[PDB]
Amino acid sequence: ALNSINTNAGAMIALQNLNGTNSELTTVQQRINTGKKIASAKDNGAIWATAKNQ
Amino acid sequence: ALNSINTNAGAMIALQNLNGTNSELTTVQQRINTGKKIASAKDNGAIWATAKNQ
Amino acid sequence: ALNSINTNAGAMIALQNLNGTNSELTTVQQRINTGKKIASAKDNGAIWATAKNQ
Amino acid sequence: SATAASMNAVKDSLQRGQSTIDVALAAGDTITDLLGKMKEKALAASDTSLNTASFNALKSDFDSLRDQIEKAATNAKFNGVSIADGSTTKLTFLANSDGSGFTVNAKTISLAGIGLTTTSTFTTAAAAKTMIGTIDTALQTATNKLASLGTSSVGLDTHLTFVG
Amino acid sequence: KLQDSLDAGVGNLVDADLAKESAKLQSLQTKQQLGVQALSIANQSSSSILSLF
Amino acid sequence: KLQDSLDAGVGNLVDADLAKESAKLQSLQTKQQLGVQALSIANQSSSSILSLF
Repeated sequence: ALNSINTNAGAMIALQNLNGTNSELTTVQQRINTGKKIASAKDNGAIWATAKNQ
Repeated sequence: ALNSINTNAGAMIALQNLNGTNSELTTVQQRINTGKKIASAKDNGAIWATAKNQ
Repeated sequence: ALNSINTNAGAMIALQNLNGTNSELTTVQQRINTGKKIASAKDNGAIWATAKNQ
Repeated sequence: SATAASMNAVKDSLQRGQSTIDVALAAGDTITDLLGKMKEKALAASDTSLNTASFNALKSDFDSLRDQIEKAATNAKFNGVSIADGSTTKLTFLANSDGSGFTVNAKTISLAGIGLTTTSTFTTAAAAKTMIGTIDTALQTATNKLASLGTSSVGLDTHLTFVG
Repeated sequence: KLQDSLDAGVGNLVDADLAKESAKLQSLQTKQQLGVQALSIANQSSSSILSLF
Repeated sequence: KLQDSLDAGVGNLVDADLAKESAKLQSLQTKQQLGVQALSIANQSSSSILSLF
């Protein structure tokens, strides 16, 4: 309503973008800790299985 | 929850990978100190027993 | 955009030049380890084949 | 607004599904390492120039590692429900505020699941030649099942974001 | 020779390039600090209604 | 001659190749220093929540 005192979409959208950035930071920190792109089976299943077998 | 102040999985996973690297370093330092792959009976039981008897 | 917080070309270009220098260092270290310009068949195929046959 | 409250109810189930799949993946990584080591042992024992007293040591190593795989497989339960032991055929989580489900099939990785067959060894230097291939097939199918589990986990994450 | 080649190949498959993650990490830390300041700016909306009454 | 051969054989069985451990050791020291810096980076999460209030 642009004057509503019960809600505001700006805060929700700002929250969503902040959480997106936090998830990206999680991924990069994982990449740094392990030293490789595909560490677990969640990153990429096909390539992970291939590397294990190889 | 990505905003939880009581826990974070990133720290736990970073800890686990750090401990893995530390264990690998223990093994390599053992290899350097003793000068051989199978030093004790924990490395490889079959080959260790064979070498003793031989 | 010169103020963008999501990207910067300077870091990418610096990375590219650093990787170029690293590849050159790889080549020189190979030259030092083996003691010769054409060691494998990747250096120069024609001259390598000639030297083998000769 | 009742429906928004229901979405709030759905997100926790999606998160619980993620957690169970992580436990399964950890156990699976341990199992794949053990299978690699078992292949190495069987390959080493397939040699016909070997003494009579080294074959027994390699066999006992093999047996220990198989028992290890079994323990590692049956312990991978979160909240009493698991998708790696082989207890149930599939797990269904909430995905919609009206009850429609997200289905995750079960990918058994226990000794029976990968065809290894517990209390299965090699008594002579010839059964090892086939145990090599048996362990190769076992490792292949185990890695395939773990890749499928990882894919399902990524799917759960994406749908959770969308629900938010 | 073959074992060395296989190890190098597996590494080629699943190894990262840390130089890119460093840049991305710096950009993301800046972006998160900025997103926090942006959220804090957006929060203080509707605070002006009190002055009207 | 036989005793010399037996000693050489036992060494062939259970001797290491130190050249590989040197490389692995260097890589592991670098990797541990890196894992420590990574853990320290991950620790400082959730520190931004204070600025929100």
